[PDB]
Amino acid sequence: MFFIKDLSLNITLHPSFFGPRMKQYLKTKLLEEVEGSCTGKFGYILCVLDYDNIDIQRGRILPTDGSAEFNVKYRAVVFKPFKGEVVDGTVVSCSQHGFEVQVGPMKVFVTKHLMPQDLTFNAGSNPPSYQSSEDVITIKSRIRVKIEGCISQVSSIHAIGSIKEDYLGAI
Amino acid sequence: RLVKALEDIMVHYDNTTRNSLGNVIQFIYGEDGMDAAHIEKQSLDTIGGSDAAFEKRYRVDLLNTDHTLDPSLLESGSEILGDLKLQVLLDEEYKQLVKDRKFLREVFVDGEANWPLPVNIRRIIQNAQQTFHIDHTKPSDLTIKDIVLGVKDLQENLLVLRGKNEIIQNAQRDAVTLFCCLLRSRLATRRVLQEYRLTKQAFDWVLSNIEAQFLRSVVHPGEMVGVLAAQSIGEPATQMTLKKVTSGVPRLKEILNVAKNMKTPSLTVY
Amino acid sequence: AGRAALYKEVYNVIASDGSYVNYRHMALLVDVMTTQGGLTSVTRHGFNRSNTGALMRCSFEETVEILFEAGASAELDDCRGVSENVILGQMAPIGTGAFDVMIDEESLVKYM
Amino acid sequence: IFVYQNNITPSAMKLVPSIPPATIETFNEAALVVNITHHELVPKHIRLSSDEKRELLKRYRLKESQLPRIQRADPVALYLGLKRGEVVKIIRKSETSGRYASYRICM
Amino acid sequence: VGQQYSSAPLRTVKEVQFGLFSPEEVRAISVAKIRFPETMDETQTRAKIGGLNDPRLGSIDRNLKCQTCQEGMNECPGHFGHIDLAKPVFHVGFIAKIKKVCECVCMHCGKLLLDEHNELMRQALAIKDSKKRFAAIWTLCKTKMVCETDVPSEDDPTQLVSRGGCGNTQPTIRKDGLKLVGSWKKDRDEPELRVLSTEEILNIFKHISVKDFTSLGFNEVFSRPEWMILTCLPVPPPPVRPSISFNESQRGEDDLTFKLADILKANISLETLEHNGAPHHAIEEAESLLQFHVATYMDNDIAGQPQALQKSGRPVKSIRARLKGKEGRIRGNLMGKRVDFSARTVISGDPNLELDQVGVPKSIAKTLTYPEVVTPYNIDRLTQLVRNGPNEHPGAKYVIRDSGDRIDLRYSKRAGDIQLQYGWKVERHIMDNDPVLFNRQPSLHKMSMMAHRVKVIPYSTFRLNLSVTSPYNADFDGDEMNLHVPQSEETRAELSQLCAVPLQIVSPQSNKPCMGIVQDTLCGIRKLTLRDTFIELDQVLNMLYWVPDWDGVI
Amino acid sequence: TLKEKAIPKDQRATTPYMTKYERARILGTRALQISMNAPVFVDLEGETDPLRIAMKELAEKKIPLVIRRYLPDGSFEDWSVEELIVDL
Amino acid sequence: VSTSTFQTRRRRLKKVEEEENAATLQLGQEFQLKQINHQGEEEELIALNLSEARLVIKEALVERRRAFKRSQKKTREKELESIDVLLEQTTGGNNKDLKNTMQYLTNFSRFRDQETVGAVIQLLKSTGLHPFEVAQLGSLACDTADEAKTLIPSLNNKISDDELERILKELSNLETLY
Amino acid sequence: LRFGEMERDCMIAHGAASFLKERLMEASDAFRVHICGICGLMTVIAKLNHNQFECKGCDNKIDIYQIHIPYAAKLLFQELMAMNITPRLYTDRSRDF
RNA sequence: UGAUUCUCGGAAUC
Ligand SMILES: [Mg+2]
Ligand SMILES: [Zn+2]
Ligand SMILES: [Zn+2]
Ligand SMILES: [Zn+2]
Repeated sequence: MFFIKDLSLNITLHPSFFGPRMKQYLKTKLLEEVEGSCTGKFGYILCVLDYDNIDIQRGRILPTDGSAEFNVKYRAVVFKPFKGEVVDGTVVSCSQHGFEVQVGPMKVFVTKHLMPQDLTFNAGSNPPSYQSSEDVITIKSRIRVKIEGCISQVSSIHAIGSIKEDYLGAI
Repeated sequence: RLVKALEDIMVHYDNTTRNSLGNVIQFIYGEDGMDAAHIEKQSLDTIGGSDAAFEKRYRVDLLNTDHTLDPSLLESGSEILGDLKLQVLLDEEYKQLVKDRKFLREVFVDGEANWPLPVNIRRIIQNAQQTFHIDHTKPSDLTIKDIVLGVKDLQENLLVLRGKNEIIQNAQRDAVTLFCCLLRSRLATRRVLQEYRLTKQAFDWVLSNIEAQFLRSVVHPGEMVGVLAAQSIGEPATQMTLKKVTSGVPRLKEILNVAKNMKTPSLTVY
Repeated sequence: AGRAALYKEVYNVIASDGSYVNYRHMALLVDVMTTQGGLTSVTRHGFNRSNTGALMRCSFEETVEILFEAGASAELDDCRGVSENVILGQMAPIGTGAFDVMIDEESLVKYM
Repeated sequence: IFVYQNNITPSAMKLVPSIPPATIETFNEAALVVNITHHELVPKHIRLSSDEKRELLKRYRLKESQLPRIQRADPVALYLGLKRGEVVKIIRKSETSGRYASYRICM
Repeated sequence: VGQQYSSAPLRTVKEVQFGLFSPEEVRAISVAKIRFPETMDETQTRAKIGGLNDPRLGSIDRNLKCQTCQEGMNECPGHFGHIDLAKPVFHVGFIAKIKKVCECVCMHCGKLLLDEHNELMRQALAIKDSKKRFAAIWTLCKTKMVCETDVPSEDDPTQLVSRGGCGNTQPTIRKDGLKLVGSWKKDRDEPELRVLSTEEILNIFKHISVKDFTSLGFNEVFSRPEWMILTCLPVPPPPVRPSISFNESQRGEDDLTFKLADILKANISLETLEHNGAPHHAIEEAESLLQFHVATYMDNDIAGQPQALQKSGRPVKSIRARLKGKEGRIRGNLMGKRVDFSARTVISGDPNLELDQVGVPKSIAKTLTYPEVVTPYNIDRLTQLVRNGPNEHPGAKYVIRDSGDRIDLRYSKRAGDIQLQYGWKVERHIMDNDPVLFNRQPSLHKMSMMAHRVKVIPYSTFRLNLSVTSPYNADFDGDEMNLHVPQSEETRAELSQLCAVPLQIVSPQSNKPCMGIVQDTLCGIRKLTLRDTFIELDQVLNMLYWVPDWDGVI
Repeated sequence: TLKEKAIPKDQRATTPYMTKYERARILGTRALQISMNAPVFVDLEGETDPLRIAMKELAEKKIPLVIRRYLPDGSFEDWSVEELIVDL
Repeated sequence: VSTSTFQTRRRRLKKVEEEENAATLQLGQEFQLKQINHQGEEEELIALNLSEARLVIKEALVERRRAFKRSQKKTREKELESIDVLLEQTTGGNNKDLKNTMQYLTNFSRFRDQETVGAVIQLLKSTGLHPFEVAQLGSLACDTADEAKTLIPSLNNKISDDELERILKELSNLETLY
Repeated sequence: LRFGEMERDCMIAHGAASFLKERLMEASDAFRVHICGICGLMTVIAKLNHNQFECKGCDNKIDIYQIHIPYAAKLLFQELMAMNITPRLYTDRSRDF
């Protein structure tokens, strides 16, 4: 599931930082504008590998202010869920409408009606939970869900998944 | 109009004149690649004059008592008389100065020897003169090999186009051709030593400059030639305040329109 | 031999005035008119109908009419024309902008 | 090559381009009385091999269409008998530099 | 420029893709319907009815609102609206083509009238050139007026091959006003004339083959013949047809904002006849009306006279008129604009300024400014100019900090205070030696515009040096000249490095100098020359003191 | 395309000299940067004018810039202030 | 500002064919089997399975702490603490995601050795299987060829039940302990 | 004062690129509009506050550029659109050459 | 021509 996609970002550097340790401030800002990003087209940008060999190429000077623009080519580790994918994470919150599991940087939620019937919701519980014949799901409980659909937004991606198929539940 | 017609035209970094499509309009701006600003009406001495006066001026014969350089001119004068290996380069030169004379009488059938040309040589020497306080008395110290070899050597650096091949390097000879003639016309052995007594130093200097002055007189890639050429013609047109044909202003209008029924159709038959 | 006449003629119009223009200009024009094929005129009839961009031919005599059949023929403009960038408000590929300038971060450390 | 005296019937001429590869050209007598090429004003042109041409292009970084064109019916074009696509090299005198090398493709 | 930061990346335009609008896109784009023909008045109650201008579209009255797009006027380009016509109309300009196109295809089926099968045709189909293809195509098939169902192929003129079908004769067409009519010939005799309803034409164009589009100078993505006929009408937003409010209780609606009102009116009346007592052909007298107003709104200077004059006799500037050369957007507002940082007065000669200098009156030096960027190289010199106020000469009038905000030096209760911050900009007065561009229209030279060194001086004239006269081709018989002030460090550079007068001394138009010595100095230099002329000590000493570069050696 | 639009440092054809436009623009640009509070690579012998400093930086060829000379067809040549001869 | 990918697709106006996302091995056009490497060469998509990823990250996250000091002169619950530091030294710190990615990626990891994870890869990479499946098989503990061909429905016909079972066995084997 | 056509022409002859561009822009119109990275239009509904960008119809929110052009030009285009003609603004080349 | 000033037309200037 996780990926290592080849990306490239364009940064406009102000003449100010046209010093000797520029390559440095260039890189440094790349990392401030990438690691932690989130697109619907790349999902979660998590980390730039091979720091030492980032390519800056020659930047060209814009023409009204000194600012030079470099097309920084790099490579890094990303992860964007998919519909019909199967991953397992740890549940975090849980209410009368379901629990929300946390696969990585992301958060997948499961409807009270996307699980099995012989699994109810226990209100008078501490912490809040869902009981079964032999199973009991709450906070720390490790689940394994099937991501039904994804909805990208802002700088995060949410998705709803089910546990009504087979081999889906606790572990 | 003239302006909107040539807006986009400019000399590109290859030294070709093109527009916005990149259509070649002239392969070398002005059939020579020289920036208008660096040109003065010089005179091609090789053209004018009688066949007789020509010989007396450029002919050097090391195998003759009366047609050799007088040892009062060159240091190694006497010790040069008769030398056969020198009379080969000495003759090789002359055959050229004459191929020149014939060539110029084909480009300029008028005989008009005064034309615009980059690098003013007349001055470049004069300054060489009184810069080395050269006395018209004592003898030079240029070998004949010194002169003729260094001249043929100069023509090698007068680069207009740079190209690493035949097609291009062939154009080179072309765009330069005319200049060179003027160059050999003023740096022929007899002339260099008898007309303007140069020293070894004086010479090496005049050469160095011609070269440098030339490379400065090349057109700069970026020059918006179109607009320039445009204005340059449409301006001397507003200075027009006015053998019986169709004059000027109405005529110019006539021409640019490519009008079929011109007022004066005329036609001169020889 | 036509170009030869066209030029010769244009020259004789500037010369009958006793003035003087350096070949090159008369030549350039005599050429812009000639290259394309025959005698392309310098009017809304000739030159302003070539392959030059739309926005360019557009700034001279036909304006709207030209723009119209320019969207009808779904034309594409390079933005290579001078006029092009003047309308757009961008430095045009002319002298000062006939090239690009860049900070060679390499030599930018050998200088200190 | 065929030399008509006063004219060929329009019924006739519509039979020239019907036998490829080989090709044919029609010339008038009164149009060949004098050779135009010998005119003070006309510079000498020269055909180019599909080699010297494919070279010229590559040597100037040119696309076929950016090259100065010459009429297929051009007086001189017929004299040498050009063909849509062929390239001529025109060499003429020049008051700025001895000789100038200009090329003309054919439309 | 435009003010306010935007996280949008910025780029320069590199290509212009021209095309025609698809009636559907016109809706996609549109942010307002536009069903009412009035301006606003929610029944006199000033505002804007969700009818015309601002049914969501752009705004007026200095109010953020623009579909929360806020920003208020400045920053918010207009927001196109649309207006679903009742029936399809031509495009005043495309009419010539819509026509020529019909003469190229047949009705009923909608396909070419010359296939690869006809040879003279093939040849035209190799002419890669949208303009010359459609210009050869038309000349060929404008003549054949019968949709041939069978033609003699590349073989025997005895064997007939087939293709499409229905030879329905093709009527020749001619133009009349804003409508196309044609005659169909029947043999046996006499013609049969009828008007080609838009709805019909449009239809025949939709069917036209995708590869037919192409062969006939068009484009499947950007310009499909079927678009030269208007279904939906893009309604330009306020900034294109701004009003002009004379305070409050007054109108001022632009010219355009009226023909929309008219187009809108003559549309609603049409519909009210197609869903009511439809006297069938008393409608085309009100449909020919819509074809008119929507023809006018774009073009008003047609052949079939009717000028469509606004109530007053005033012609009504059509959109085309706004663009039309000279004084019009293209040639008038884009190829040439009015600029800021300029000045113009009267010129007078002065034999006391180096060639490249130019005298600027203190009046103007204190008016024109130059943005200098507070650097430690001048933080001092600058804080001085700032305190100096905008009244004494060597001073300044505006200080702008990083926080994109302008401090007005002649009012700000802190005018005398202010410490500067590296990176701040301080607009100062033009000072001695600020390269400027000087010129005298009509400009037909490189020379008519040269860079000079500013020399501030008393008295209200541009004091230029004599020798630099003939280049601008000016005299002092009451002549005026323009001066423009550079604005970016790299700009001045261009003036001073290429434009400067000392550079323009040798002119490329005649490969010879263009400035010399005239009048007095010329006349006097001849007298002073002569063998006859001699001068004695006491004076030959004052003359030596006048050549600024004299080595001090008598 | 291109690294394909980038002619090699060898095989370079253009003029070994700097065009007045380049020079004019390099000075301009550099000035604009020096003025922007950019770093100065020479000894400001007391200089305080940017377009002045640029003329100095350009006189010891200590200007870290590279001119990209585009050709009529897109492919280009790259030259540095350091290389280019500054005759003018 | 944003960030682009090495692949210039010519979007000519009609942007209307946005396929769906499903483990029908149909991932956004951005992750086709054949993508382009900066060098300009084609290269097979890069699929990381949990843990194998925890290593790629941890590896560069480390060799960064090194080059971050070259220019400074001029066991399960145990690695939870050891990696929380390698972050607060070579990360933005405000990248609350990567913090969560390393916990999740360090908890549900199925291996500890760069040797073990090496064999896993060597093994799974002789199937002819798509990198996404290949990934999934490494990060999800399967016992049956049914538990597999059901939690990774793109398999179904690509490999016999026994085969995938053999490989499923070999995994629970190399599967390092805790 | 006016910097009309003829004034332009001279600056073009001088080769003073930057300057010409400066008279036309900073010292006059100069404006900042937004475009759809897809249909070369100005639809773009940038709220420049909550960063929202959209452009329904083309339906975007991810591919959007910002450009600087003379307001008289923004106008030129808008007028052409109201005449039903599409002037596309593309920030990159695809026809090559 | 181009520009300016006048006051959508007229006037003026070189
Ligand atoms: Mg006067
Ligand atoms: Zn708005
Ligand atoms: Zn039919
Ligand atoms: Zn859009």
